[PDB]
Amino acid sequence: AKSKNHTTHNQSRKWHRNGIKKPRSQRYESLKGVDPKFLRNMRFAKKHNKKGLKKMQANNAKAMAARAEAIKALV
Amino acid sequence: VNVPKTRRTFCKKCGKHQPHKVTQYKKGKDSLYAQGKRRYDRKQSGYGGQTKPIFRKKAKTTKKIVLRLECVEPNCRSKRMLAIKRCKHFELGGDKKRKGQVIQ
Amino acid sequence: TNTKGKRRGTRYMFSRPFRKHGVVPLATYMRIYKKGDIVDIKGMGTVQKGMPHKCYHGKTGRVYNVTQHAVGIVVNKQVKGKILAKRINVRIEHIKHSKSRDSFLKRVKENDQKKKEAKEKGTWVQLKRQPAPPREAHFVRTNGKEPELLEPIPYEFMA
RNA sequence: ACCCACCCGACCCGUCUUGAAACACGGACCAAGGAGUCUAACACGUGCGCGAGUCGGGGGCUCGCACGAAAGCCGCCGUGG
RNA sequence: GGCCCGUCUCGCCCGCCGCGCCGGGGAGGUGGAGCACGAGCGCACGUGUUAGGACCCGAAAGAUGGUGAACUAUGCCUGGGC
RNA sequence: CGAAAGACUAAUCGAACCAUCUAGUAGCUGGUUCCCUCCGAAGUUUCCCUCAGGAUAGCUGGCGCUCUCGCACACGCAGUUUUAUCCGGUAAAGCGAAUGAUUAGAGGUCUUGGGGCCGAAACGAUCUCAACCUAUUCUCAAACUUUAAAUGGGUAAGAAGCCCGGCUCGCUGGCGUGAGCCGGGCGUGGAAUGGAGUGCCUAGUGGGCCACUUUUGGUAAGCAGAACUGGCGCUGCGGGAUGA
RNA sequence: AAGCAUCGCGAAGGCCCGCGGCGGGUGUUGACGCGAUGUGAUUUCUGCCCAGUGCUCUGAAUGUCAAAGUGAAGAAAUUCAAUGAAGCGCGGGUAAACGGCGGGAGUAACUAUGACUCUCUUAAGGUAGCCAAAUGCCUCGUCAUCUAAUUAGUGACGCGCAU
RNA sequence: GUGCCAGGUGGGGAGUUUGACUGGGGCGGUACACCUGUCAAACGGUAACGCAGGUGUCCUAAGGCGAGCUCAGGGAGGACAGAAACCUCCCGUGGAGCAGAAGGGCAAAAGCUCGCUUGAUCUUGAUUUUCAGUACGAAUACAGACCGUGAAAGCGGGGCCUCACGAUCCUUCUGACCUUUUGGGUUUUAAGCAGGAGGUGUCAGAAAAGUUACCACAGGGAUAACUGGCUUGUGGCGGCCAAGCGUUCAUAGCGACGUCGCUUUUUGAUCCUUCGAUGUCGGCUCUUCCUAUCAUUGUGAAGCAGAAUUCACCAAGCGUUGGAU
RNA sequence: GUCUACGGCCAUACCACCCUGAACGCGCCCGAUCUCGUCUGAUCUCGGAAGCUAAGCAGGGUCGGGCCUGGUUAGUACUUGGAUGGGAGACCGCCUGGGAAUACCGGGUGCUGUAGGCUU
RNA sequence: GCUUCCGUAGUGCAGCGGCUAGCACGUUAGGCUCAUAAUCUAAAGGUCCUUGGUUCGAAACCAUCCGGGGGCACCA
RNA sequence: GCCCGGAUAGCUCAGCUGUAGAGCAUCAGACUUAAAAUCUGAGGGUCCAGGGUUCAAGUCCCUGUUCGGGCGCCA
RNA sequence: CCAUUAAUGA
Ligand SMILES: [Mg+2]
Ligand SMILES: [Mg+2]
Ligand SMILES: [Mg+2]
Ligand SMILES: [Mg+2]
Ligand SMILES: [Mg+2]
Ligand SMILES: [Mg+2]
Ligand SMILES: [Mg+2]
Ligand SMILES: [Mg+2]
Ligand SMILES: [Mg+2]
Ligand SMILES: [Mg+2]
Ligand SMILES: [Mg+2]
Ligand SMILES: [Mg+2]
Ligand SMILES: [Mg+2]
Ligand SMILES: [Mg+2]
Ligand SMILES: [Mg+2]
Ligand SMILES: [Mg+2]
Ligand SMILES: [Mg+2]
Ligand SMILES: [Mg+2]
Ligand SMILES: [Mg+2]
Ligand SMILES: [Mg+2]
Ligand SMILES: [Mg+2]
Ligand SMILES: [Mg+2]
Ligand SMILES: [Mg+2]
Ligand SMILES: [Mg+2]
Ligand SMILES: [Mg+2]
Ligand SMILES: [Mg+2]
Ligand SMILES: [Mg+2]
Ligand SMILES: [Mg+2]
Ligand SMILES: [Mg+2]
Ligand SMILES: [Mg+2]
Ligand SMILES: [Mg+2]
Ligand SMILES: [Mg+2]
Ligand SMILES: [Mg+2]
Ligand SMILES: [Mg+2]
Ligand SMILES: [Mg+2]
Ligand SMILES: [Mg+2]
Ligand SMILES: [Mg+2]
Ligand SMILES: [Mg+2]
Ligand SMILES: [Mg+2]
Ligand SMILES: [Mg+2]
Ligand SMILES: [Mg+2]
Ligand SMILES: [Mg+2]
Ligand SMILES: [Mg+2]
Ligand SMILES: [Mg+2]
Ligand SMILES: [Mg+2]
Ligand SMILES: [Mg+2]
Ligand SMILES: [Mg+2]
Ligand SMILES: [Mg+2]
Ligand SMILES: [Mg+2]
Ligand SMILES: [Mg+2]
Ligand SMILES: [Mg+2]
Ligand SMILES: [Zn+2]
Repeated sequence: AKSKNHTTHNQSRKWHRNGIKKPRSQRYESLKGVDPKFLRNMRFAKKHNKKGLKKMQANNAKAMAARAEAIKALV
Repeated sequence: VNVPKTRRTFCKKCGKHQPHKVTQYKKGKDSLYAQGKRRYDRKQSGYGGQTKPIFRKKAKTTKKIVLRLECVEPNCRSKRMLAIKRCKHFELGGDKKRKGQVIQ
Repeated sequence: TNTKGKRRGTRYMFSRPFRKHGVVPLATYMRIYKKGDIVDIKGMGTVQKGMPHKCYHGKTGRVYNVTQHAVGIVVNKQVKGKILAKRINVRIEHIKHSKSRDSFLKRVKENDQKKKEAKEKGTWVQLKRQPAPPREAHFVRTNGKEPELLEPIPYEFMA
């Protein structure tokens, strides 16, 4: 009582019926697999980004003043 | 195979590489008062023949040998099992094979 | 059935080409790689640790992790019904740079330059690509002479 | 719509099967019966009430029960899920 | 990113009715069916998976309790025949 | 119980008959009851004392959700092609290139030896073959290859992209790097066609067969087993007289 | 089936029934008896082998050997040690118990064979007889005879797959 | 002797088992868990009881560093010493060696010889490989420590890479001033957490001998024994060439070394129909058909003088016997 | 033009033979007390400078071998898709598109980075 | 068919890769004995079946072919 | 897995710390007129291998290899 | 206590 062992006959048709997809590419991909010391220290950098907010806001205000002087000299 | 009786390797309690005394691990007595042993004793007591299977399909030819690593430095006395691959010949201090010698 | 080994049928894939055996050259060791670089994979038979699997030989992915002397890469594997973006750690010597992005970057730079140019001028210049057009009808000249008459050759048995 | 005549088509239904009209199986004909139901545990979807609540199980109070062994109610309105 | 619990590593600080093999806290890995200003409960309907006789009809079997030596098998008792 | 045949034990005997457990179990056969509409398969992966069966993916149906709009004004997706960029080691071809086989001449005491002839012998003249060399020549190789296609396989063809200015780092650090946060400025990103993404349940199936091309075993087969694709199965219709 | 030959038993026994009991059959019986076997009248003969599987005999000369009991430790559960019955091992017998009865080498005035001697696995190696049988694949063996013709029949031979 | 425990014996008796794949099943093998080259059709994947094979080991170094050299082979030389003993020079892309089967890889190595060593140590995750994207085994970069080596760069958490191996439950050992031992406290003990081991070779893992011709049941033409169907290796039959046989003379009659075809009158090969049955061999009787013609009718050729006999054509009309076994 | 030290590409660079090297170099060379390791200062290490382009090395040449790149081979072999094309088959022809490799015949025989010299 | 065994003087055979292919039964001497039987030792004794291959060297190791011989082939 | 024993000359057997003995066989010698038989001599010991108390061990004990027997069975 | 045998013709 022998039988048929293995084939791939109707399989490509079955696979292309439901539309073989590219994987779900998303913006801001995950960090699973990145090396742990560099994940550790980017976590420290994201922890200490809140330090220096007054310097960042003041320098952004001076950059707005610089763009205002530039558009005043241009217009 | 051949292993020595001393091995400078890691110790869990100290946290450093110390020399350990190497010997061979053997099985102990079942002590007759374990939970599964007393469960099997009560399940075997009475009629019913035998209630649990006897394995009789042995296919291996050797065992994974286990070294019992015991620390040499006092006040620690740490022991640790270390398994090596399957071998049917095994010895300690066994004839360091003397490279550069006539084989006759 | 066959066997399920890791290097089953890699006699020509994970081998070195002719008269290119020996010491791996050192610039190949000291390529640099950043995150997001488009990278193709070609296996090398000399360096054997960190070797990718034979189903990635010739595949191209993007880099997600850069370790000390290896590179992690997100490649695309079609597992029979779907394409999976899966992450493999491949050592440096099995890795080149893919120049499929370089022509795109030079075209982006050329389009940015040709967009900054002729913006204050007011002219609209076509920036897209365009395939091979019809061959722009012309005159085929000859200097008095006639075309050479071709003749079907008579048959004669070679062997 | 009853019968007959002509032209073309037209092998006997169900099933096992890759393949049945089969020299594969069941089958004279007709009337009646005849085969996916019920309980419990779940899972998902849907309809309704209330909403960080929800449900009254079980029990008790009202009607002597035609309709009823229905319905209504509970410092038990939450013991408990 | 942040927080809770289990486990691991590096170190310090605080408190007492009993100053201890006391109790609590920090930073960073990792496991969880977690939190991150709820969504469940109750009833009814449909489908699917089960346990039950389980869509219907079907065995060769096994066990329990009884009935038969009017046929036949053999032993005994009493008669008959060649 | 048997002068022994597993014979007889009420037409029942290799364990009688009646009743009950019992509607015992069965992956095994047979059957399964109204109409219309819409959609619509698989005999394949893996595991199982699994090969007549299940589970799991795949194929399928239903229930939906999230968005876009031929109402003067489209992001994305492909059994498609092109533009660049890599991968091969198959067909072919080669072995005057390597490995293995293998044909025959020619020139050279490489170098010995055996049947040999002139010689007590001699690399002293003649040639022979086993293993020698040098350029040649003939035929090959699924488990050979310097080369090496056609058909294929991945990538990129933009807003999730460039160009600037500044903070953070406990990583690395001669200064520096690298990564992460902010703020600002620039839109038709090759051809043609598509309206897309996503979550639950979920039946049936898990015996296949045939044909162009490639190909294994076999003398061959309406034989057995494979690769791509299309059909029959599930499908009528015109033709091949009949007919998968 | 008669004949033949074994085995057990002297009654608190042998064989057996029975859920049970000072239970029951043989037994209203007593080795010329009862129970269990093999072979199958008369005549003649019944060869060799106890290695194996059985059965059976004794043995503090004894390897293994459970429960109960004995001694030692501890707070005890528990552990250890000695002792350690029957039976298995060891040693005799037993084949009218089951059964088995092959190879190798040397060796005789033609060749051939071996009257004779040694060894093996495992203990001897098929004795007296018999046969192409109801028992022999080759095979329809070879010879004689019965026939015109005989894969049949009978009588001889033995090399007998496998008496 | 009885009552209750303990040990031996026990098919007298009871229950149950006696794997799977398979060109039917048993026997023969493992294609049952793995690895290489090919099949395989230039990504991957891909089958058969397709081919050649190999494995359940081995290694205190054959693991990890650092240093110095080059291997196999050939030529030339040198007392014994020749073709192979030992010394030297030159050529020497690997034609050697790396434990094994094969493939790939490697020349101041990954080989040989030395010096030191135990990264073959402990603890979290992530990923690849068969894959369902689940395990196990193997591997890949990293992270924290502790180390070895080297002058350092660095390398190493087993073997130059591809195989050398194993769930639940139970047992054993190791570790924490770890938790519980259910009224509280101590101790023995026991149960927990984690790691390693004792193994399931039918290798994702039952504990398992046969016979049935006294057999039974549910099924299968998923699958054989008959016939029918495809093919014709084999059996039988007919040509092509022509070295020779024939006193000379290939072809009157034959015909080697080769090669092309027919038949289902033999056996093979397959499993397409039939297992809710198609009565399974011979002999007797009886009818019809084919020609690949033994004889008869008509002919041609002979190594046809006559007789007798061979080759060939038209041709199945009519015949093809009686018996011993 | 050129060399040294470290190189990238890794024969257009290698291999065999011949010729030429002024200067700075690079080496050959002279010894073994110190550091160092061998049977041997041959190698390695150390301390130097009397000679030298003899050698390495650099450049050039060979109707050189090899290597790199082209033509021929050849639109040949092969090959995607198609036909109710041929042929008993084996295979072959056409449409449609791509398209090799030998032998054979030409050209070439290393470019370049960093730092420092020489030809002042 | 499959697994095999052996091809060595006229004959039964033997042969550790390096021998002058041991040796016996025959044929032919010869010694000895009074002459004979047995001898204790010698000569004329080999198509290593055949072909091809490795090794320095082959009967010995491998591959094919050619002759004699042993055993397996089960149910319907 | 535990316990009880053995491993010797080419072959078969004894032998307890102070040159391992016998028998079968090989080659020789001896007796007898000669042969068979008998007697004697020589060769041959990895005491399965190693380690340990000891001055010396095969002998007393363990570690690896076989030949056995008796017990007991949980993955 | 053990002790077997001496080839044919002259
Ligand atoms: Mg199947
Ligand atoms: Mg009991
Ligand atoms: Mg069926
Ligand atoms: Mg169907
Ligand atoms: Mg069918
Ligand atoms: Mg039908
Ligand atoms: Mg029919
Ligand atoms: Mg049926
Ligand atoms: Mg009927
Ligand atoms: Mg009705
Ligand atoms: Mg469900
Ligand atoms: Mg709901
Ligand atoms: Mg509850
Ligand atoms: Mg029913
Ligand atoms: Mg049901
Ligand atoms: Mg029933
Ligand atoms: Mg039963
Ligand atoms: Mg019978
Ligand atoms: Mg429809
Ligand atoms: Mg089944
Ligand atoms: Mg290939
Ligand atoms: Mg080819
Ligand atoms: Mg089915
Ligand atoms: Mg079939
Ligand atoms: Mg008897
Ligand atoms: Mg007898
Ligand atoms: Mg006996
Ligand atoms: Mg006899
Ligand atoms: Mg007769
Ligand atoms: Mg007779
Ligand atoms: Mg039984
Ligand atoms: Mg049964
Ligand atoms: Mg089967
Ligand atoms: Mg392919
Ligand atoms: Mg080195
Ligand atoms: Mg580390
Ligand atoms: Mg190594
Ligand atoms: Mg019978
Ligand atoms: Mg039978
Ligand atoms: Mg069939
Ligand atoms: Mg037939
Ligand atoms: Mg034929
Ligand atoms: Mg002639
Ligand atoms: Mg009938
Ligand atoms: Mg009929
Ligand atoms: Mg005719
Ligand atoms: Mg007759
Ligand atoms: Mg010197
Ligand atoms: Mg010079
Ligand atoms: Mg010069
Ligand atoms: Mg040239
Ligand atoms: Zn320690």
